[PDB]
Amino acid sequence: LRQFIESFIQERLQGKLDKLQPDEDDKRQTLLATHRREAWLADAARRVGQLQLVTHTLKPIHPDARGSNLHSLPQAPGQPGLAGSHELGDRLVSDVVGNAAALDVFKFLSLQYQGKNLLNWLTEDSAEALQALSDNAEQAREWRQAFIGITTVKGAPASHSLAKQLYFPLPGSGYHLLAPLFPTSLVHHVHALLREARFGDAAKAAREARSRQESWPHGFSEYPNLAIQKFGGTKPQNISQLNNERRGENWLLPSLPPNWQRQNVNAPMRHSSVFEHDFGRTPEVSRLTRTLQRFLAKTVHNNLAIRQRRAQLVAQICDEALQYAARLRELEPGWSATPGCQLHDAEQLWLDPLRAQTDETFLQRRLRGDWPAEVGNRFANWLNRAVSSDSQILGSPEAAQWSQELSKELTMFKEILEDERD
Amino acid sequence: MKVPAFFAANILTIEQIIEAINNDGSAMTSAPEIAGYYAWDAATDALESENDLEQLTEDDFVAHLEVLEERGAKIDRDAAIAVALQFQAAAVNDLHS
Amino acid sequence: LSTASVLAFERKLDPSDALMSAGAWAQRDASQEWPAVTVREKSVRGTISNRLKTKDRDPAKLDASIQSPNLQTVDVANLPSDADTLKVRFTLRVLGGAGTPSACNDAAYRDKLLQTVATYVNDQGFAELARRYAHNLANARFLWRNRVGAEAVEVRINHIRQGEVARAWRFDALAIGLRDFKADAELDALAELIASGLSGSGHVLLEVVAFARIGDGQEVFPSQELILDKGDKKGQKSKTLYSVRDAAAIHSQKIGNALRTIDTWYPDEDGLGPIAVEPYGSVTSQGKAYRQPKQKLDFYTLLDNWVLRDEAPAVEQQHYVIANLIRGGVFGE
Amino acid sequence: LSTASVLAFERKLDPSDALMSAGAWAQRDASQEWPAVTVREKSVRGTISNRLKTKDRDPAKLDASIQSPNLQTVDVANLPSDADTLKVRFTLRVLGGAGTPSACNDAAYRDKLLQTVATYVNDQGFAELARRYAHNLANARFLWRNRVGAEAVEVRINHIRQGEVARAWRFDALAIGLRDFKADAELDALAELIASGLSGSGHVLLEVVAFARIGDGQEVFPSQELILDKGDKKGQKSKTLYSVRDAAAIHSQKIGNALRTIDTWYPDEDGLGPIAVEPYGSVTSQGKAYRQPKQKLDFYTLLDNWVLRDEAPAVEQQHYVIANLIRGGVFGE
Amino acid sequence: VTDPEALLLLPRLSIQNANAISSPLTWGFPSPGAFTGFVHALQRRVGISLDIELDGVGIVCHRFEAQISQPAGKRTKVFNLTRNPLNRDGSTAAIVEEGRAHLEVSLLLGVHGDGLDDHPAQEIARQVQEQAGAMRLAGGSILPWCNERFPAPNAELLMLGGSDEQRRKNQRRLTRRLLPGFALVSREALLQQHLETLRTTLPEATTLDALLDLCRINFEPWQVRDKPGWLVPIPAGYNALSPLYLPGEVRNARDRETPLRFVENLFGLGEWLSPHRVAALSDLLWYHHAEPDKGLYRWSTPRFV
Repeated sequence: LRQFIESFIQERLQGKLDKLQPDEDDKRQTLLATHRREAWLADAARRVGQLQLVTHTLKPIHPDARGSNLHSLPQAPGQPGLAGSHELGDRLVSDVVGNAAALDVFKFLSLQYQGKNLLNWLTEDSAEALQALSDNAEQAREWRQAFIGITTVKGAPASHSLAKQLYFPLPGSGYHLLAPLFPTSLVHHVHALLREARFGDAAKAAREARSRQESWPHGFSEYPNLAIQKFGGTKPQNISQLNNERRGENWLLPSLPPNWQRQNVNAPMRHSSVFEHDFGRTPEVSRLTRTLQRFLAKTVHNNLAIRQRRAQLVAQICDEALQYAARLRELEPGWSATPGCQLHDAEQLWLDPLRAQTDETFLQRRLRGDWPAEVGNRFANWLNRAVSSDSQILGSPEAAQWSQELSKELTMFKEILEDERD
Repeated sequence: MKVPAFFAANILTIEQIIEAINNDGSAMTSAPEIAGYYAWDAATDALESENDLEQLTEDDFVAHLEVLEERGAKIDRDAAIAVALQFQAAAVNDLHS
Repeated sequence: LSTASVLAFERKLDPSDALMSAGAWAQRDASQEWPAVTVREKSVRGTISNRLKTKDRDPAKLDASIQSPNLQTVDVANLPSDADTLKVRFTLRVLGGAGTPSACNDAAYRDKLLQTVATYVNDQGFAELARRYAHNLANARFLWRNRVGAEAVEVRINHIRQGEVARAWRFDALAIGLRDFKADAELDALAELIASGLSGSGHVLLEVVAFARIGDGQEVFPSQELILDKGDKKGQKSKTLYSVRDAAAIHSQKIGNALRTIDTWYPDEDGLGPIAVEPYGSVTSQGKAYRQPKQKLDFYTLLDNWVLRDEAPAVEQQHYVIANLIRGGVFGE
Repeated sequence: LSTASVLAFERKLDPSDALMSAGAWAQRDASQEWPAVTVREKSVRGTISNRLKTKDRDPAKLDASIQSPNLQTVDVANLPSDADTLKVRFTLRVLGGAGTPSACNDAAYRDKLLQTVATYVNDQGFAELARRYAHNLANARFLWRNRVGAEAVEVRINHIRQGEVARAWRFDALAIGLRDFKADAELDALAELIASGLSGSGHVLLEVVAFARIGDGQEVFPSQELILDKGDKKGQKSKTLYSVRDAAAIHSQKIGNALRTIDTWYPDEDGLGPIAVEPYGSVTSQGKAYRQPKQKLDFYTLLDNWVLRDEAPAVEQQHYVIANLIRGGVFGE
Repeated sequence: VTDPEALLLLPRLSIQNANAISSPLTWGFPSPGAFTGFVHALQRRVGISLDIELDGVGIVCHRFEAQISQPAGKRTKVFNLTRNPLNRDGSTAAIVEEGRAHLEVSLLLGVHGDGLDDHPAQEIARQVQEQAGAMRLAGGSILPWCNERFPAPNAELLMLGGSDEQRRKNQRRLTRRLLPGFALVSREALLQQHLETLRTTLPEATTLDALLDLCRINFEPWQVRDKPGWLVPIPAGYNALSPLYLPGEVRNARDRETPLRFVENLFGLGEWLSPHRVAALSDLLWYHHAEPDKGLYRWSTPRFV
């Protein structure tokens, strides 16, 4: 293992003593090799207290805030609906924060786990070469007084003004001000997931079969709306270790409400469109109806989950029309009947502008409103048209159950529809 | 003391640094003093209390200079280190009056 | 006795986005219906006209350099071909409680600070600063490039306490000097409105609307948005513009820059005029920072003298210290 | 003692997008409300005509590909079948104050620049340049291909001091030449209008309207846009045009390219017509760059010799250095 | 988690330049901890003067406009930054990245105090909105109204008394004024459900959210895996990684009279819902709750099911 130590140093010979300068080789050819037997292992003995290994770093919050980079791991929370870096356990890539001109010391102390375990035993296996390591004999006692010290943290509880210190209120008590850190290992575990789950060996395999349509059982992922957050800017390796796949980026997961990048310039209704009457024929509704058509209503082989998922699906459409109603109601005060009316009866009565007034000359209906249900029945006549084709459902009571699904959702729909005019 | 010219321009990125030394630097500057000032600027930022500018040797100038070599950016070793020592020597005459 | 290791201040004079819409001059009175200036894409082919290296500029590859011209899809915002007046509006509010920090370690430092700020106001209120902030609402400083070359610029500063307008102001921004801070009857009526807002608590809401005769179909300048990493050199949308709800608009931090361009107390040169109030007072257009620590006119160097060791600066420099407390900031150890 | 690392000049002579609309000739005041020239599509299939690469020069290789078609959709803009006249309308706004950069690092370089520019102005005004820009409004140089093959071109130039019109100009654009720079009293009366606007003395806003008899149902040419190279089968679209509100339009900088075609001061051969004022003054169609930096006549060599080390260029060449400050640019990259 | 007496409504709060990073992993709509800390700032400023308890908060989010752009050829979307003032030497400034999003939310509240019996209903709603105008919600400003003056007034429903008919017709009046939005709740039980479902392998809790921020195009035994709702990742709270310090032994604190722990974030699951889906609107509230003995500092919607 001494030879395995020194072959690493033979690489450190060959990595550094490679381009001999013809002017200053007198130290570079001669002195640079002489320390590399034992004194280089004593050169790094004074070079332990200049680097630290951290699970959590502070510098991504602001790249100059001097803080306390830490290494501890969370406990189990207790409610298993949560998720943090306590789920990792063994796969911990603790990115060392420190000077770039000394990180080979951490590459040197990586030689504990390489092959043999030897992690917690920097206190034994001292003198000899093969089964021990021959970090040499008399100096195998004051080196371990130093080289263990990179594993522990520098002991100072400190923060900075640029470190996002947050109050948190207590049950019937004062405040703990919480300083959240940046979980580097939890981020780097997701880069190990997302680079694999997008494009790898098996990920490209199922993608190539899309043209082939030859389904061996293996799913492939797809992650829309990822966000790139960069750190360090023009200088990424001056902060925590940003690797060759995490090159100063964080893939961020989207957390967005469904009314994102919607139709901001709201297109009006009452035109020659044959669909846009009572349900909002939009690409967010057309993708929803085909789910009910192509399965879960036509392909029925169960009463537990099949009958269940038909119930909330029309409860979506009962409220999606209400979403469609209020967007058409809001930000359109100048709605009227005169542009393009051929079959749009009572659409002036239901999705009206309230105007804080009535506008009527040869008519009384505009002053008030009672039972706007015929457009809801036409919506209910659309819900019978919403399912495409199913001929084997009429003899079964499934369409009779679906008629009850049609009936129990209009009953909610009519009562909601009252107070816009009642 | 000493000021650059390709820097203090429009806001740069790492990919726009690498394309400069892949050329002969840029207009009004040179590929030595771009990678040299970058190696000095990356070294001078990492200090703890910034009262230790005298602790900046030649070795940590190289360690930041090799970051560009990891991603393209064929540089000159002897030129960029000498430029990085110019800004370092300029950053101590102001410290002593 | 010592500096507080954490100091932070919220900003007062909190503006909003500056939406744009175009219409006809003398139709300003019914300008609640003007259609918004939209952001339009266009392609543009240029040639290379930068400086060249000495390794370059041989006549062989220069002619080959213009054989492959650069192409790019830029964004432009223009008036319609019949309109001639840009309307830019925003809702500035004036919060108040100026000298109160938002975070501070040492309570002994904090009470020493609150006695120092109340020493200022009792000696002289915010009316010196609020006369100066009123000019940047009077002249159209918040129209950065939109002001240049206009026929007439008119600013209509209303006031809001309810749906009813309390008091309306009218101005001519071109007659009001861009470099001078001269008082007036209407300005001092608006100045003491601001100084009453900054002193007491509770916000004093405003509504500033600006008009400018530009031309028919001419170009306006919304704030250019900062794309960090543009992608491949095929699409390559250079010069993206800021737009909110399909209306070309100016960033709030650009409007908020122009309200506080009142540093008339330089050590070196006041020939550039009143520029922005900054700690280590810097100008992005000039490319270098005035008020250096080699001078004794920092924000930090003036603050700890005037707070800890009671070295009060010049009375003019006392106005500079309060103005950084109005814009906010996160301070050191 | 050295050039700044940031030099940026806001452009002067800022035109709008030229709108095209069509009608009949001998309509003077009826030309206010023409129908606009719209952009429409058509199918286009035309066989192989490119130079083969000497590998594809087999009879079996052409005949396999001379049969394989290349169905493409293009955009075209045509006049109506009862209209022979194209009206092209835009607005030009002369700003003035050409010497001042919008941003500069070295104030000593800035003050040296502002004295060197002011050395030009008091010796001789803008009236040499302003006479040359007035001709490019007079003849329809901004009609690039639409001018070629016309009966007669009539250019009407209004000056709108307010919403009303101060003075109207009328020109026969074919009687006024395209290469030489003639002399006329009406051209002078528009020359010192621009000279009064380039010097910042007054305010210049212009309305430029160009009529051109082409023929019934003929083709006009808006500025072509950029298509995205896509690997789509069954053909694609191969030419897109420019229209702001379904009305075929010329870009703003295509007009501005044609206004500054005043440069008759080459090293090589001045008897070839003027071209656009550019640093390393180059023609995209000709494919070569006139005024090579191997000669000491480009903008960057003439500038710093006349600014930093203070030898004047020829007065014949001083107009080119000032004309790059009127177009603006991004100098000192 | 106390059952609210009243339900104060902040009608349409337009929010300029809010934060959008919200966690180290989940970009988008800002954290629900920002909303629960906002109501505690109103309880700091107003609720001790009107003698009321402002604890719960609902999230409606009528409009979300982020300042993002995808670059040319990519499919991921990067952020829009802003300039900063220059350095001491005036060379340039360092780049920090901050997400930025315009926002239009509505906030249900919960009231417990005796000030309902003392002050009238309009006096409660007037003192809150006049305070909440000059404040910040997610690190960004709050904007007033102009040019149509419709959505300005508040609402308040004393949902403690009355028969179940008198609640339910009155409850349908708030769902009118909350209709263009999408209500937000936490689903802590579905994440516990699918971990116990995925036991063919030995996965983790963090490996489940990656299978819920999904387009799992499943190959045929082609097809796309179904979603029972608009499931989305949220930050659930905090989890401490340090022992609990004395107030005066951590350098560079905010104040030197409160204890400190260094924490992580803590990721959970959330679903966006229409307001007519939920039966009782008091189930919609977000309550911060924490046991300080161990390191949990979380927030959730309890009593939801």
